[PDB]
Order: sequence, then C-alpha cells, then structure tokens
Amino acid sequence: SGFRKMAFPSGKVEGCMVQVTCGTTTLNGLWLDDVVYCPRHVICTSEDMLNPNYEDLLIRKSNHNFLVQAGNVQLRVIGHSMQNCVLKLKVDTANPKTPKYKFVRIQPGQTFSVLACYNGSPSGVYQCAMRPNFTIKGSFLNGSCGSVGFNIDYDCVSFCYMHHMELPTGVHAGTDLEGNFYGPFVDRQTAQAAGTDTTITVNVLAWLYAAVINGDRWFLNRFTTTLNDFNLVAMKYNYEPLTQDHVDILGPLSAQTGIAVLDMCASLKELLQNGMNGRTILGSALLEDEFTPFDVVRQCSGVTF
Amino acid sequence: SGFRKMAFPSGKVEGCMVQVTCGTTTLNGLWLDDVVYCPRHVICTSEDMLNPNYEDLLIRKSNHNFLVQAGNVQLRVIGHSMQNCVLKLKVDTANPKTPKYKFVRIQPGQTFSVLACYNGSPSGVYQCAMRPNFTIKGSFLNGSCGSVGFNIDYDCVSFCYMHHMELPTGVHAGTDLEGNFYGPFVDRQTAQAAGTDTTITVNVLAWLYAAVINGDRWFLNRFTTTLNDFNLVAMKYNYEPLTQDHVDILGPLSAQTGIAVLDMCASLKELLQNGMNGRTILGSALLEDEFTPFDVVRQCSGVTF
Ligand SMILES: O=C(CN1Cc2ccc(Cl)cc2[C@H](C(=O)Nc2cncc3ccccc23)C1)Nc1cccc(N2CCOCC2)c1
Ligand SMILES: O=C(CN1Cc2ccc(Cl)cc2[C@H](C(=O)Nc2cncc3ccccc23)C1)Nc1cccc(N2CCOCC2)c1
Ligand SMILES: [Cl-]
Ligand code: NA
Repeated sequence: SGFRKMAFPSGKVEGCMVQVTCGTTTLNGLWLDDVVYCPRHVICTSEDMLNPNYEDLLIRKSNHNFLVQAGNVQLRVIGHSMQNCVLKLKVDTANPKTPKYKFVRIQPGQTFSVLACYNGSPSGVYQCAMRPNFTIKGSFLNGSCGSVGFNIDYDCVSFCYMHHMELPTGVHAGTDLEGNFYGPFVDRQTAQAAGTDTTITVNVLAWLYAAVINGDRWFLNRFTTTLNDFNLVAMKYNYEPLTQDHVDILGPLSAQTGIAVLDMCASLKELLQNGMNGRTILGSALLEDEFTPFDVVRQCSGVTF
Repeated sequence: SGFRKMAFPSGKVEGCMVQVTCGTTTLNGLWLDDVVYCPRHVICTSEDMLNPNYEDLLIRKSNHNFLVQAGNVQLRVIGHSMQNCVLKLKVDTANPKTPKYKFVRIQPGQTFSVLACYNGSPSGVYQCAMRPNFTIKGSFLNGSCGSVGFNIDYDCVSFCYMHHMELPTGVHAGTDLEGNFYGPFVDRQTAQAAGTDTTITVNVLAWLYAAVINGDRWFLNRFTTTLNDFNLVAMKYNYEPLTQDHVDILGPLSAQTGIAVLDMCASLKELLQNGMNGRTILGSALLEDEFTPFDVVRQCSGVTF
C-alpha cells in the first residue's frame, strides 16, 4: 500500500556524469562509451547568447579547448561534432561504467526521473513529466545544464531529456539526446515564453485508478459519459482532450478495478465541478497528473483493495 | 527555480542490495563489508509469525539454509547472529562496492531516502519523513522487506531505516540498522496500529520559506506572534509543538528572506484558521511537512555527492 512520486534508482546514470568546461563556462556532460554529450551552449559566452552562430563559434575550437573531468580524472578529447543543440565530444577512454542504454524521444504526459547535477556531481533525484506545453517543472539552479532525464524499465537506461535552460516563469526547457528541443524553444536568450499549460487528463484518470486500487472510492458516482461530452467539460477546466488512444491505454486499469473508463471520466467530471470538500485522494488535495497509466501499473499492487 | 520532493542519489546503496532467501521467505538484505543485514523475520513461516521465539527458531538454522544472491552470484554464509530485530549473516566475501558508511538512528520529523527493492533488485527511490507517530508513509508491496532508508553527508552514507512491515492503515514500520524499532511496534502478526499522527511544524515553516525563496508570497502578513501563543494554536490543529531549537534552526532561512520565524508563524496561524482560499503554495493545496530546514537549504543551494 501507499503511493509516492517514485524515481528510478539513479546509480546507472551517476556513473555517466562528468563536468565539461570551455573557457569560463562549466556544465554537465553524459559519458557513454567513448562520447561525452552536453548542451552546445557550453561554447557560448553570456554575450553570444542573444544570437549565437554555433557553427561559427565551434569552427574556432579545437579538441584541447574542451576540458572534461570524470571524478578526479581529466579525460582527453580526440574529436568533436555538433548534432542539433547537442555537442558530442569524442574521448580517448570508453566509460567502464556505461550501462545498457537507448536514446528515446518522449511525448507530452510521459514521466521520467531527473538526476540533478552540478560540476559533474549528482546532487538529487526526482520524478517529473513532460508538460503538454513541452516544458518541465523541474528544480534546477545555475550550473545544472547537461543534467539528464531517464527511465529504467528492465535494467536498460532510456535517456529522454538533457537540460538546457530556465524560462521566465521558472519552468525548464531541454532537448532529447539527439539535440532536438522539446517544444518551440531555441538555445538563445531571445524573448521566449512557455505556452498556457494544461492538465494531463489521461494521467489524472490513471491516478484515480491508483486510488481505487489502494482502497479509496469516495469520488465515484452512478453516472457515465460519452467521450465527446467529457472533452467538452474537460476543455473548460484547461484539461487536455482525452482521445480513444488514452481510453485504450486505460483498459488494463479498467479491467482490474471493474470501473469502465467512461465511468471514471464521469467521476473526474464531478470532481472538477465540486472539488474535494475537505477530502484527499492518495494524500493529495489536488488532482495529480504526473503519474502515467504505466507508472500506476508498475507501482501499484496487481490486487485491488 | 523549482522545488521538488528530491531524494539523494541512490547508487552507493544500490551496490549493497542483495536477496536473502530462507525456507519459503525471500526478502532484501544490505551487504556491507563481510556482513549481510536483513529483518530477523526471514527465518519465520506464516505460522511462526503469531508468537515467534527467534532464538529458538534461529538455533535450528545452519549457515547453508540462508541463500544470499548478489546479482547472479551466490554469496557463501559462514556465520549468523541476531542483534535486536536484525539478522546479521557473515559472508565469505567483503562487498567491493561498500561505501563509506555509518548506522544512525533518526528522530521524528527527520527525512531520508528509501530505495525500494524486490528480490535484491532496486526498483525505485523516494523521499519520506519519519512521522511523529514513528511510522513512514511509504510505498511498499510484499517482498519489499529489507529495503533501506538513508541520507548522504558529503561522501558518507548514513543508513537510518530498514523496512519490516505494513500496518492496517497502509503506513509502514521498521527499525534502525541496529534492529531497534522506530515506534511501539513488534515483528509479529498481532493486533498493532499506528497512533494518531501530527504535523511536523518546523518542516511546514521550512517549506513556507522555500515557497518565499521561489517567489510565492501571498500568505505573508504584517503580523507576528509569541512562541507561547503560536503553540496554543498549533496544538489545536494537531501540529507538533515548536521549540526554541526549531526557531534557532530556521535562523538562516529567516535571515535570507527577511521574515522572522515568529512572523512566518503568524502566517502559518492564519493559514490554519482560514485555509488557502483557492490558492496553492509550491503546487500544493495542503501544508507540506516532509521537507526539513536542511533539505530546503540544500535544494536551494545545489549541494553535490
Ligand atoms: O540568467 C540566466 C542565464 N542563462 C541564460 C540561458 C539562455 C539560453 C540557454 Cl539555452 C541557457 C541559458 C542558461 C540557463 O538558463 N541556465 C539555467 C538552467 N536551469 C536553471 C537555471 C536557474 C537559474 C539560472 C540559470 C539556470 C544561462 N538565466 C536565468 C533564467 C531564468 C531565471 C534566472 N534567474 C532570475 C534572476 O535571478 C537569477 C536567476 C536566470
Ligand atoms: O499479509 C500480511 C503478512 N505480513 C505479516 C507481517 C507481520 C509482522 C512483520 Cl514484522 C512483517 C509482516 C509482513 C509485512 O508486513 N510485509 C509487508 C511490508 N510492506 C508492505 C506490504 C504490503 C502487503 C503485504 C505485506 C507487506 C507480512 N500483512 C499485511 C500487510 C498489510 C495489509 C494486510 N491486509 C490483510 C487483510 O486484508 C487487507 C490487507 C496484511
Ligand atoms: Cl512517450
Ligand atoms: Na507575518
């Protein structure tokens, strides 16, 4: 019993964290096999950041201008290339701690663990979600650039995010491990803003199924809804539209608890209307949207209470 | 910016997790130097759980009855002894991954990271607090026994908790690494219940300082209070009494934000009497009490390990 915002164990990623330095800038890198991946903005000065020409800045660099430190060991850079907004530094030593891994690009609503790092040294681990507006609500200070997001389903590490910047509202933007930004963001100090964010409807539904599995049914009702009537109500509370894909994804949890997806949708509609009336669901007074259907099945018991 | 429930990086503890099997029971063990530590109830059958005489059950056992697996490697048990509710299995191989460590007993209100494990394999990491009633609101399924709690101080792992049981309300009970229970619990199948819990006042105050640091100030007011008047109000809402030690501990955060501790206490008093009025603090509609003053300072300064 219980339900916590749970992160994957971070050890396999801690053994990959390194510090990358170019002139006066220092940030984090990810060392996998003989390559160190880091944000390309490590080659920038604070002045360069308004309209940097990364191709022009990089062409002026040699291998020996990049200092890479792994623990108290200096690694030797023997090659460098840019792939989208990521710099790939070839090094003369393969990481003996390289886990089994993949690079995966995730979609909004997906969750992952973040290993926040400073100067190549891990400081903390937390769980988060790719918001519908492609930002992440992280906890990052200056020097955290290059910290990564990942999942570890079945001993293989799937890297999905590399941290690049903090937007004016305090939220964060980054790229996949191939350097493609999530969202309409660019790695420069031009005026950019997070779009209006919405609630991840399929995740709130998954979390309501987690509450039922853990024994809580107070929020259920005798009603059902059509998918279109549900979406008309949900859009009025800034909730993402629920698609037939989301309904199919919730199938296993519907079968486990005996509550049809559109029946749980009717419960969500009522909760949006009435609020919680001094009650909580899984220790929360708000409707939680950073647990996916897959996270609920991974964490919860296979036997409903 | 940002504030998340953050755990310590778990790698140094992952390298210590092993599987302990005796009879039909399989649980987790902690391998440090040449000893594997695990709950002494691993020697019990379901029948033995009502009134176990653990010395009498342990006498029947020989070293070869305990099967210890470290990954896909069998460890050889060469001795066994009991210390309070913890079984210590001497093995013929020192853990080459043993970190610098200490066994520490924590007090209620203190937080720690839990590395939840099944079959000696780490599955997740989360942050939690030792409740004033000596339970932890964890997330544990059957097979999680032997999972440990810890903090990291510089490079030293301080182990503070080993998981033993789940109470009828879904909360959890365990021991320090010397086998002493936190709370009035016993390792046997008998009628046991968590006592009435209270809110950790000093931690709510620390979290209100974290909210101010992150830009949220709607709850601040021009008023102050005495420690005496604050405790009279706090006891009315089942909040733990605030002592001069807690006030001294909040000194750094008071100086950083310019809000005296008794000024923040006046804010907390108004929140208890009026509620939040549709507003949230750090994304929460409840007053969060699982961040200590040290956790707030650490997260708002990027300390690494
Ligand atoms: O001033 C900068 C400089 N950055 C420009 C810039 C532009 C484009 C790209 Cl791709 C990267 C970056 C870097 C950047 O965002 N770095 C950071 C990453 N994650 C968290 C951070 C938390 C604080 C600071 C930096 C962070 C560097 N940024 C900044 C963004 C948002 C708020 C603030 N603060 C309000 C004023 O007090 C001080 C913190 C300062
Ligand atoms: O079945 C057992 C047996 N335990 C006896 C026992 C006695 C003393 C000691 Cl020191 C340890 C233990 C074990 C124990 O607590 N293990 C567990 C630890 N963490 C999470 C768990 C999650 C599920 C199950 C076990 C868990 C094993 N307990 C149990 C725990 C919680 C609810 C219930 N309920 C039954 C009645 O229906 C409604 C659920 C039954
Ligand atoms: Cl995805
Ligand atoms: Na005040």
